[PDB]
Amino acid sequence: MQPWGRLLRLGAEEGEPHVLLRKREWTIGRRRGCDLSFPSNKLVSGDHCRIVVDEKSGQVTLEDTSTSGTVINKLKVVKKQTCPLQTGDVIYLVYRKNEPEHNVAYLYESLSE
Amino acid sequence: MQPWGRLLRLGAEEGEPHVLLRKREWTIGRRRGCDLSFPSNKLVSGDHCRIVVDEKSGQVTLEDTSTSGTVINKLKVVKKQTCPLQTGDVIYLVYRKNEPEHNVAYLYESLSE
Repeated sequence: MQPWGRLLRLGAEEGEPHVLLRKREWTIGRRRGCDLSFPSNKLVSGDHCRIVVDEKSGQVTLEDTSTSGTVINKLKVVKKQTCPLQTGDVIYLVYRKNEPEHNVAYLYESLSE
Repeated sequence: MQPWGRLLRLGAEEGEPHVLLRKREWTIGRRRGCDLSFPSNKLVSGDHCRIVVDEKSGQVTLEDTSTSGTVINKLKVVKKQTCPLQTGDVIYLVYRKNEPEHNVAYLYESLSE
């Protein structure tokens, strides 16, 4: 299969090693048989999560199979629907991928927790 | 009602003005009657989105009622379920609010689009 994605350790430069995702079901965990494992990290489950690519649509999905869970930083597009808000979130009333100068954004913070 | 939240323009210091959310249904748009309006911005709908607070549970929600839509930066916790992935997302295998030194994270990037 041809390379559909990759992982880079947060904060790494370009001259740093990256992880090539060349399968359909990439496993991550503490166990030895995982494609990406961390044998000495107890905060990571034996089978923590897997990243899968849809053969036809090309949609990539992550499935958590752990005790703790997995956290993802996303840029959710809300169109004519609902979405929960949480302290620390940032709301973009205007978001232009090609004209970032036009971005209009506000950080949301709760006055409780 | 007592202040449940607030908005701060992205990048502002602490000495900058913020928006106090003291209602139940805060409206944002281009129209004049919106609680927060941008009369001269054509990339913003007359009634773009509203932020609402659940009286009992305290859950805050944003509802988009626009032509374009609204973008939100979130930190989604995935536990024993599914979640779509997209270029630019960051995956935290380990995420400790109090011990950030233990964070284990990887930036995900697609090799297509």
